[PDB]
Amino acid sequence: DARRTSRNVCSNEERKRRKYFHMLYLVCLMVHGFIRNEWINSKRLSRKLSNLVPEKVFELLHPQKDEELPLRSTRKLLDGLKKCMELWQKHWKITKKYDNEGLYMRTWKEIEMSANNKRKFKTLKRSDFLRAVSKGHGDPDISVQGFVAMLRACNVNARLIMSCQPPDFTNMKIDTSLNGNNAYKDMVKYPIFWCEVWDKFSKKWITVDPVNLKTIEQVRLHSKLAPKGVACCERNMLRYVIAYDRKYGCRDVTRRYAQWMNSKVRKRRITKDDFGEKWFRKVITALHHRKRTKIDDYEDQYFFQRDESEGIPDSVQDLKNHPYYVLEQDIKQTQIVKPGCKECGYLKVHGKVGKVLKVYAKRDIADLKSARQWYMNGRILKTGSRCKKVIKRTVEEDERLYSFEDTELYIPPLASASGEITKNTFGNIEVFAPTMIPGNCCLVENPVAIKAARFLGVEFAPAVTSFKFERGSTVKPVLSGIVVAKWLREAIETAIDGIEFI
Amino acid sequence: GLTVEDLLSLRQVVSGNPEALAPLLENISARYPQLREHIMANPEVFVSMLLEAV
DNA sequence: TTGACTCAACATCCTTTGCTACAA
DNA sequence: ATTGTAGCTGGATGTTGAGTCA
Repeated sequence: DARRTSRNVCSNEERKRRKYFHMLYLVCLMVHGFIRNEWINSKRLSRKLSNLVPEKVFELLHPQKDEELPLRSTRKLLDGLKKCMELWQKHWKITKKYDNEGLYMRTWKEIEMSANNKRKFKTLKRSDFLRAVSKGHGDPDISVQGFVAMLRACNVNARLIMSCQPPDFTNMKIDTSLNGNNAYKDMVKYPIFWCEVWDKFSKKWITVDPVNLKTIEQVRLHSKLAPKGVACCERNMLRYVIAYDRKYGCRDVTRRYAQWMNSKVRKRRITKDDFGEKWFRKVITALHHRKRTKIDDYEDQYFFQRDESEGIPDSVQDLKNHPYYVLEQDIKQTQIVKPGCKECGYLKVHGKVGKVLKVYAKRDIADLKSARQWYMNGRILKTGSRCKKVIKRTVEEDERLYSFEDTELYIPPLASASGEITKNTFGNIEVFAPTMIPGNCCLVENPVAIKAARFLGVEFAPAVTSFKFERGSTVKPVLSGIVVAKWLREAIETAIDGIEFI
Repeated sequence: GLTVEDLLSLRQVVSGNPEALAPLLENISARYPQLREHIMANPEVFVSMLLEAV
């Protein structure tokens, strides 16, 4: 209807489909960067590109170590890199426009209709790439890739950098139209691929774009390569800047290029929740084919500091779900400020003169749970524990809340000689945590473990492992299996396996 | 758990024609319902697959 | 050209072991 | 036939985009 498009919010089904498609697409792009990084290492190619760099210039790329003042060496490195940029302009004799948005971000609408029309595709094999780089023919992406290849030929530690642009799974719109005005010029304003070079003298990665922006920079807080402006970020949303090195390393290097990694960028990454964090780590590990170096340590120290100095964000939206900070007003009803702590900063609220909000570090916020809630985590309360907060409930009711320190690990009683378990009022044992299994016992989870145990006539207890919440008006216990004594495990497992004969 | 034909295309697009991802990925995932669940739980497996047969 | 609002329509989290009426 | 079962969770809190305003 009209109210559907007025909303401009897609279904929940679409949300999930976009999230999955985002991942799939990301993985493919990251794998593409891995493979392309191999090609760049090509031996047949490097012997050819080496000859583009005069001896005089080669020396500048490998300056003498300067004791008194290492800066002078950095200076000489940068000068070498500059001359390399210059003669690369000379080498690359024909530049092509991107035929269709290159590797910039596509819209969902574009992706939906891409399946619609079968387009002709000129295949690019590994050899074609090499031939194109040596002859100096191709779009801007192929150009920088060629450039990284030249630097490596000169035995400099040059990374290929890829800014991955999967479609934005945060974009929940139905209609995902773009402004056509100066569409191309804005799209190519910042590059997708560039280069980074290690400086052993100052111990930092130097940023190099010899193709698009034609600069060399030593990034502290600001980078000329991070896209800026609403227009530009419609085809270039910086969230996964990946570095590939000579020795087949793969590092997420976004921290360098995002001024607001923790507040803005984080929100737009698959990494924004615990599952996606682990998921992304899995992709990286899969592309990271080398051992850790001292260089990794230096870059991590750089990243650790960039994290320390981003600080509190300027705006309320950017503090929604931040990994380090919370607004006073966003502290959950079930949380308290740790004794002796206060705000760690303030936020000027845009729109109201002198209006200010108190900002807390999350390390100073404590999570509380009720007695029942702790039991669901296999915990009971200590003797003479006092509750830290009291809160309302449902059909009200005053539930008391306790801190982790007021709690103890629940240890259940052992099974008897005959294998008898002590069970609750319904004749079952509650097992919400490994901890909740008796020491001389084991948990066997199987749709037929009960039928089995009854058939052997042995001593057991049905295991309530969780609760299914359902329609009607009624909660239900999930009896997902069995707790038996340890010495009866294989008997049980044999019967289960032979359930059809019972 | 793909065919010979699709795995060939996928590797070729990923390696030398990533501009052609969108329709290929649109097509493939519509014909392989399981893939969704595979990528989500086992992305590394998928990765090494693509890195193979070269 | 900005971000903090409000609005409204969903989505997601937290709940954590029934009750009544009636056909056979 | 005095048992077997069809039918009757939400309520507080968070996320999303449009729109308006200063």
